[PDB]
Amino acid sequence: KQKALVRVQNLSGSKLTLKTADGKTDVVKDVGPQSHGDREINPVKVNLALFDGSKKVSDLKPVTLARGEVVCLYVTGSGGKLAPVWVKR
Repeated sequence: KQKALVRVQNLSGSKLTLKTADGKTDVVKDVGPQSHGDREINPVKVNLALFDGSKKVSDLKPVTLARGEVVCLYVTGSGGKLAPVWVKR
């Protein structure tokens, strides 16, 4: 493929989304509570950040994507807080 495969894995008990911190533009679509979502994204620098509803949780920062690259963000829940762990496959 000519795009990178990016997944968001919600391992928490709260709805969250992967979007940018430079605007309202998102990164991965179709992500809800206790679930996951996929999105094919151009092989460019993409600003990653974890939001819970309208609340900014963590700034994961710009990452470099490549064609055919498969990655997945694993966000766990603990103590009422979220712990995003970005994993490359």
